[PDB]
Amino acid sequence: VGADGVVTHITGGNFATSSITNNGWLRDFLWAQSTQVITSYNTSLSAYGLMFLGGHFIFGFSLMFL
Amino acid sequence: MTQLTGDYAASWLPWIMIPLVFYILPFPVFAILFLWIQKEAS
Amino acid sequence: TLSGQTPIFGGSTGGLLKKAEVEEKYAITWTSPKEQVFEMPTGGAAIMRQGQNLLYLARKEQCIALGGQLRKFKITDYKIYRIYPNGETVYIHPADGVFPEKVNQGREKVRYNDRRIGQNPSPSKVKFSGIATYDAPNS
Amino acid sequence: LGWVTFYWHWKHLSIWQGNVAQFNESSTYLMGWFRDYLWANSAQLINGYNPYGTNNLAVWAWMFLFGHLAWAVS
Amino acid sequence: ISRKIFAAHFGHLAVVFIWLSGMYFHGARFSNFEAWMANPTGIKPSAQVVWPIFGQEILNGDMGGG
Amino acid sequence: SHTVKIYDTCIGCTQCVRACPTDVLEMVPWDGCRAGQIASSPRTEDCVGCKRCETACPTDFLSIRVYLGAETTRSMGLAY
Amino acid sequence: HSFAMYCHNDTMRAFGRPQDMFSDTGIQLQPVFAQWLQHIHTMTI
Amino acid sequence: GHSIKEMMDSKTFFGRKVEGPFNLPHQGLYETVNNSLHFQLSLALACLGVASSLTAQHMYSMPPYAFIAKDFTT
Amino acid sequence: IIKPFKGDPCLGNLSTPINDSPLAKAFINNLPAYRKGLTPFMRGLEIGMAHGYFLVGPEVVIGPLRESAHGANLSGLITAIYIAVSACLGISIFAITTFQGNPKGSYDSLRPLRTREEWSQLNGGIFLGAMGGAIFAYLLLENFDALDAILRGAVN
Amino acid sequence: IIKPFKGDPCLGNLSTPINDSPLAKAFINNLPAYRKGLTPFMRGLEIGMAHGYFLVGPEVVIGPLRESAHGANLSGLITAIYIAVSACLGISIFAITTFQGNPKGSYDSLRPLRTREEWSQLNGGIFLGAMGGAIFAYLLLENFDALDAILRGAVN
Amino acid sequence: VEVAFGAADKQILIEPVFAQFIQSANGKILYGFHTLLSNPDSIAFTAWPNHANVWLPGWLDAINNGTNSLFLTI
Amino acid sequence: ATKFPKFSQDLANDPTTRRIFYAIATAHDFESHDGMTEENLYQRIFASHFGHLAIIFLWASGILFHVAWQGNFEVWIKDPVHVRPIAHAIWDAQFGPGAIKAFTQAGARNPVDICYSGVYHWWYTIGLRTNTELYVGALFLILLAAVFLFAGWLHLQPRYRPNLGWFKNSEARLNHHLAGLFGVSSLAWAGHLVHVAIPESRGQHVGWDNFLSTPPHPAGLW
Amino acid sequence: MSISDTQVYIALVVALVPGFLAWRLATELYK
Ligand code: CLA
Ligand code: CLA
Ligand SMILES: CC1=C(/C=C/C(C)=C/C=C/C(C)=C/C=C/C=C(C)/C=C/C=C(C)/C=C/C2=C(C)CCCC2(C)C)C(C)(C)CCC1
Ligand SMILES: CC1=C(/C=C/C(C)=C/C=C/C(C)=C/C=C/C=C(C)/C=C/C=C(C)/C=C/C2=C(C)CCCC2(C)C)C(C)(C)CCC1
Ligand code: SF4
Ligand code: SF4
Ligand SMILES: [Ca+2]
Ligand SMILES: [Ca+2]
Repeated sequence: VGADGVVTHITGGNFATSSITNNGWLRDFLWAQSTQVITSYNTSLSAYGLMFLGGHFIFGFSLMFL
Repeated sequence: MTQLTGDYAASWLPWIMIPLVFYILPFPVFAILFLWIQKEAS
Repeated sequence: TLSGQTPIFGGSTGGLLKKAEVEEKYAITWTSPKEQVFEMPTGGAAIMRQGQNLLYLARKEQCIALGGQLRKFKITDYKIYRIYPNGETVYIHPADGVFPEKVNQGREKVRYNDRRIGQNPSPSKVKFSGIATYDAPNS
Repeated sequence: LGWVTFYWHWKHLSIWQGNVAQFNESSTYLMGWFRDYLWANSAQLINGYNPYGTNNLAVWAWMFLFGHLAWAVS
Repeated sequence: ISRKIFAAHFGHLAVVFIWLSGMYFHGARFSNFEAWMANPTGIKPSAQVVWPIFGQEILNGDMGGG
Repeated sequence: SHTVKIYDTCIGCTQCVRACPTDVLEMVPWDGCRAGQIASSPRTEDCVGCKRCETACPTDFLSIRVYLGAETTRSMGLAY
Repeated sequence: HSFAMYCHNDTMRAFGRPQDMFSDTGIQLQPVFAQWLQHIHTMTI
Repeated sequence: GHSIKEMMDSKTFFGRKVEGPFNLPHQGLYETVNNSLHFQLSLALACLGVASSLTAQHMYSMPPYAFIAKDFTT
Repeated sequence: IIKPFKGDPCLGNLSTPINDSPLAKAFINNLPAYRKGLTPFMRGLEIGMAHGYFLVGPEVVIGPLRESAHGANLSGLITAIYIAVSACLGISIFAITTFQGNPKGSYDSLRPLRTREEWSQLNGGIFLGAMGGAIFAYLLLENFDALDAILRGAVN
Repeated sequence: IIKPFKGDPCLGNLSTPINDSPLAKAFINNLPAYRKGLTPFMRGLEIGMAHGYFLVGPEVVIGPLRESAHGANLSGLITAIYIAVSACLGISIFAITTFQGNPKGSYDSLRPLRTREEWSQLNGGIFLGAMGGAIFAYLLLENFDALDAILRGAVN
Repeated sequence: VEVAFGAADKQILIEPVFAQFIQSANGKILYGFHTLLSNPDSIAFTAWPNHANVWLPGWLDAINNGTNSLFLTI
Repeated sequence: ATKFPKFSQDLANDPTTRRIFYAIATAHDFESHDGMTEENLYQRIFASHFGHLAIIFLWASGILFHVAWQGNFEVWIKDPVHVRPIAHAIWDAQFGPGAIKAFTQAGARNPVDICYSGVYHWWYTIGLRTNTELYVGALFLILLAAVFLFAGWLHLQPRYRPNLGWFKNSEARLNHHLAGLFGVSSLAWAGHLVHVAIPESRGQHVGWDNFLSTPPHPAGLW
Repeated sequence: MSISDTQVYIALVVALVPGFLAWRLATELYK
């Protein structure tokens, strides 16, 4: 909140218009909000970028047994 | 534009061939293709 | 034929369907010296009577899953029939009166191969022939 | 062939865009395969139809999502 | 059976208390609970510092207040 | 309508007959065992195909097979 | 009626028909019984 | 000409007594390939999935068609 | 109380307040699919007319033509023509293919149409039923501005 | 090859590739005049609808009213009413007058409608058939400017 | 983990020096193995008894131009 | 006890819905069909290769017909780098106005598809320059697909079915597939390149009424 | 210069020749 009273949200009213198509969940939620875990190398969020990619391993690894 | 036109020759021909082979003819075709699948032998 | 009183069962949903009226239907028949309660193969629980019992089942695996239950109630006298819709009651279990676990005489070696299992012929021996490789009249 | 044609595409998408030093420095670890190839190049694809419009990739943005449905239903 | 159930709950409750004494000990010795209680807006909540080996001290990001 | 063949490696332990849920197998007399028995399958039209007789055979590379063939209404277990 | 209405909206948005899909601007599906409980729990203070 | 049935069973190499082609027993392989329609089909798909990789590995490096190098998507 | 289905505890149904009520038994057995003493054409003519009448509904107000008025009622009628041609296609296809030696079992209720002359007569009913109803609800929708007036006294 | 008609060399026909093919026998014996297992109403309802649909054709584009648009489709419908009233008049007149002791011969194929209750049911089919088809092709022709738009995406 | 933990210089980078030798044995003069069609004083470049490599000066203009996909930089 | 599938009688008496699906994925396995010998085996392999070659020649005649009719091969051939090819046209009657406009690309007056197959670059190289040589090549492949549907019908007639000794003639098939199928038809393609594709890449137009007079070389035929 | 209006109709009747001959083959292979 600023010094007038209006609120600028984190994604900005994005759920009302774009969460009704599941291309909007792909583009506006999974692609657009993972710019903090993709570009999290060389920084202090570096372990979250490794657990993100170590997570995708164990899912695809699960499909050997399933 | 706001309409499906055709600059090519015989542009009336997709106007009838696209409803024909996709939603007018297949339910006849799926009827004929069902009458020999479930046809009895004697 | 068949006769007996049905057990006290309050109706179910896993019972007979339109197959039992049109194709075939099975009937197990036992007698009980007690008013005991057993588990139905069609889901639930029923109280068998003290006389001749009679229960209509839909397929033969339901009768012998029930027949394997009565043998734990020390009831080993059950007869399983198979009722075609024209009324023809054949009698199928136990066929000779004796249970198929213990041996009786006069019974035949039916579907028996006189070889080891590992010396069945190759499927290229029986190519473009009517027989399969496990029929194989040589040995 | 999702490793052959992922490497044909990214080696050539770095030559055609001139950025040959993008593949040559970030294909040696699996984050750059995920950040610079999959996440980066799907920007112009999933925007085949935004809430504000629709371009000529609106059928490739739909087939891309028809193919996630056919994969998941498998 | 029920004596095995009752005695295994006690060994489970003695496992929660190990973990609950690890959350209060990490807030005691390895945290900025002093700096966070003074300013709960600018200082970020942090426990669980990381050892200086294998170059993983890049995960020790700045939490406000040194 | 499956095909339950029985080979001469049998030992007459009657374990396949007790494991059959549909009474396909039965014990007939024989000469090549100490029990003097061998299994036979006269009610192979009642073969439900479930291969539970095959898990009970203790002879190595078992003496009974179920060859899953042309399945019918009583060889598929349909109560409807 | 929950997922294939996300595939109806996904096809109308790609077709360039944003007035035909289940939006707040197109075919509105309002939570009538859940917008009413938000009205009750602020009129009972 | 050559008889393929003779090339399988030939056990004489200028007076020597080799077991066949490359001193390896290839006898009975003529009537194994010729009667099997799956031996002939597997050899024809292995030799067509090499010519289909070789199509792909060569047509991007040595393009045979006019201005197909400057059409990046085809 | 819930007793077994018509006194048979071995049958796979229950004699429940929904299927064996006095009310819901006298409502289901008086619907035209089950009403006693009807020719199969009059069964299908009443089943069809109740279906052509409502099936033009969901396309003239939320269809692709809802923004106009004269073209909205065409796209709702054209829908119910195609729903009821392809459904009355599927029951001529049903009776050709299920009556070949197994007339729904020669050996029974909830399906009292077991003859193939009782089904070819039914298919003629549902066709002329579901397109009299599709036109009656089309003539009551393209003439809605003239029917709002006679149901409000605006025609004096 | 052309063999005699069903093995009889004395009968006056030939078993020719046109009448005794596999294809043209399975097309003619599946037309609604010859399809097996149809009530005579459903024979006539399908025969009629295929005829009311095209008979409005040759009068709305080369008739006397072709210069207009709304009056063209009336003169094409009015034609197919009069063609199909006077044809379904002529087959009630046919069955009254040929079923009096000679039911197309009591003693046979290509004419399987030999009963006079199988012909009075047929006449009810061709009437309601050839005027459902005459209206469906009338409602698809007076609404042609609204159907050119929905088959070209002009309605968004 | 090395790029994630800051030290991108601690990556194990094996230079593929056996397939960089193939390009340098066909005409790619970028690496500098300087052998066998990268060395113009060789037996394979000149073909000393006949000198009939009429294909060769046109080929080396293709492999050493950096605008085609013929033997890309490895 | 149904008629379908007619090739296996152990599946026609299936009482379940397994009969439909297992008759799809067994219909081409001719070696397991009921009542088949080895001579009748090969004569249905042989006559279904004919019905498969006709699918290839009708598919290649749908590439040519749809860029002669709906493509821009006359427009693309004048600036083949700065214009996109056209595969065919769009007739999806449920487009909105935002998808008619978005798909009206590459200088078309209708919605179209940009061809990513590369057949425009193939026909520019081998010497096709107009939309009529594409059309009469599409009408020829229709008729070429008709002589392969007719040949497949021919070799099931009992006077024309080959015997098992002809199918197992492995040395005579290798002679004609190397010399005739791979040798002559690669000799013939060097005939097209020398006569048509090389002179049409140099400006002069060589067609069917032109190739018998103008030789492809000034030192020609000698 | 695209093809004429008649050349489309010429192609539709030429392709009835492999449309009918595809039916002669599909039934001689005995579906
Ligand atoms: C010269 C005579 C001749 C010719 C032209 C053919 C032609 C053909 N035959 Mg036949 N055949 C012949 C004689 C001939 N045959 C004889 C005498 C016999 C008696 C034994 C047979 C027995 C026979 C049978 C049983 C069958 C055929 C079949 C075929 C067809 C193959 C299908 C196809 O698309 O091929 C391929 C088409 C190409 C254009 C080849 C290009 C693709 C290849 C894979 C790449 C070539 C590149 C090369 C190999 C690369 C390496 C070169 C090397 C120097 C490095 C084809 C049209 C099949 C058929 O009926 O189809 C209808 C089949 O079932 N033939
Ligand atoms: C097999 C190649 C092939 C393919 C993939 C297509 C594909 C297409 N055509 Mg077609 N067409 C073809 C050959 C082909 N064509 C030939 C040779 C002709 C000349 C007669 C035509 C004449 C034609 C016209 C007039 C039109 C199309 C149109 C179309 C489009 C929609 C389909 C449709 O409604 O029309 C129906 C298709 C036909 C009337 C003829 C197709 C039948 C061909 C001859 C053979 C295909 C059968 C195939 C071999 C079956 C095997 C596959 C099976 C085993 C699964 C579609 C992209 C429409 C369009 O332009 O869209 C905008 C359009 O109206 N085509
Ligand atoms: C369950 C129930 C319910 C419901 C019901 C419903 C669901 C409804 C409905 C309804 C409906 C849905 C109705 C309808 C109808 C109809 C009609 C009334 C019709 C008609 C018609 C006509 C009259 C036609 C005519 C014609 C012809 C014949 C042809 C020519 C043309 C014309 C058009 C003239 C309730 C809860 C309420 C209660 C009770 C029970
Ligand atoms: C020989 C042949 C041929 C031909 C065919 C033809 C001749 C055609 C046609 C056609 C036609 C000619 C068709 C038709 C149709 C129709 C329809 C589709 C109908 C309808 C209808 C309806 C739906 C109606 C309705 C209604 C009613 C009932 C009443 C009320 C009103 C209304 C209107 C609603 C060819 C060569 C091609 C091929 C094959 C063989
Ligand atoms: S099959 Fe098993 S149970 Fe039967 S005789 Fe052999 S070993 Fe005994
Ligand atoms: S398949 Fe089942 S029913 Fe048949 S013999 Fe084996 S265990 Fe018994
Ligand atoms: Ca709309
Ligand atoms: Ca006039």
